[PDB]
Amino acid sequence: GPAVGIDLGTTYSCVGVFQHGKVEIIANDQGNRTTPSYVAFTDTERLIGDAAKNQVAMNPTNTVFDAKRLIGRAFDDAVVQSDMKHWPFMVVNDAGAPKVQVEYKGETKSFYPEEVSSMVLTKMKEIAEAYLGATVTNAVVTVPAYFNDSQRQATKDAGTIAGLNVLRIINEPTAAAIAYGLDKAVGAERNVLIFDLGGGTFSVSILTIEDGIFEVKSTAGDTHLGGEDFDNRMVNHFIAEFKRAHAKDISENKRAVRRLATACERAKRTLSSSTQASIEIDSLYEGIDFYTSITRARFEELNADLFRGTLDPVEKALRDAKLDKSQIHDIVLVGGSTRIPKIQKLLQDFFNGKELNKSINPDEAVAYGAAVQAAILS
Ligand SMILES: Nc1ncnc2c1ncn2[C@@H]1O[C@H](COP(=O)(O)OP(=O)(O)O)[C@@H](O)[C@H]1O
Ligand SMILES: [Cl-]
Ligand SMILES: [Cl-]
Ligand SMILES: [K+]
Ligand SMILES: [K+]
Ligand SMILES: [Mg+2]
Repeated sequence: GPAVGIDLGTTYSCVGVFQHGKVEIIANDQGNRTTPSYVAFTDTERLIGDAAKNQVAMNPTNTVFDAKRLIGRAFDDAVVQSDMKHWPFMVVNDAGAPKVQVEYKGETKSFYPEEVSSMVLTKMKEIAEAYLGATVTNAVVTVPAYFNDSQRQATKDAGTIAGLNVLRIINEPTAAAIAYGLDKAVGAERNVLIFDLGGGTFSVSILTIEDGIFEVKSTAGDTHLGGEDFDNRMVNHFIAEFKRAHAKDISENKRAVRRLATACERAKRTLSSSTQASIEIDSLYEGIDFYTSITRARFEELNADLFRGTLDPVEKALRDAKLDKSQIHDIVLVGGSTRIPKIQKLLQDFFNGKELNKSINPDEAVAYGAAVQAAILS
């Protein structure tokens, strides 16, 4: 005690603690309220979180991410086989179970998805401990509503391995609803829609709540649609631009491309608050610095189809839950990408002006709710 709530995300993780009737989303050593779900291995050290993602551009082969896409799955799993082709790191088969293989201290090593995730959870545990100044043992860890028993078990084992006593594994959409106090009873059932657009995945969940009891009515989405896909649309736009100004194509320079992606990710976040953003990279390619800018309008155009497409899963979820737009009582935004003004307009317009629950940072909502539940179960 106190117990913490941890959002073990696909690309970022977040930890919160409920004290004095208030949730505190804890900042890490670098002052960030969310931490990259990354782990890197080098000749001399093991890096986790910011430290790991900061050097991803120079060490692509031994920097692991997306462990959540593998957790709880068999090697023969069709999604595992498809995802592997896209990762810069190796995934090997050990007795039918996937393991990421990397070089660490000059030796080849392999880790199960739950081991990689235990490293991320340990980082989150220490982040909470640095803030509380006390040991953290109990925690509630969240998982996507569609996770099966094996995936839930593997996520719980990741916690155990990190030295945490997992009080319970709860669904991400439910945690988000708890963050907004939507689990209080005041009569009949309420239908809540969770629009979750993160860095790597997208999901829409319709829940029915009555007497503090949740019932997942339907789920929809795209496990391969996230903010990183919006960053890629920007990267290509600028590769084309750097090519025009300098008659040089940087596409085959993996590092330059990853560094440009990072600059775009940062510009994108700025565009959610401002109408323009400046990109300034020193020595991008062959010593040439890239100093340019991009407007919100242009950013939105480069992603118009992807943004608009988020509405299909919304219609399907409603259809499968056998509900009409009008029957949705609350709409909750989760995922850092839901901070994009154009996405809020699309969703809002689709729901004919209905207001969105968005006062809690979308990329913090899951951790926020998990922290509340952790205190309750504690
Ligand atoms: N202010 C923002 N505007 C636009 N996108 C954001 C903002 N903040 C975070 N994001 C995006 O949210 C994504 C990842 O964070 P979330 O917190 O969404 O992580 P996860 O993918 O693990 O659920 C990234 O694509 C990131 O760029
Ligand atoms: Cl840290
Ligand atoms: Cl629009
Ligand atoms: K997250
Ligand atoms: K998501
Ligand atoms: Mg998420």
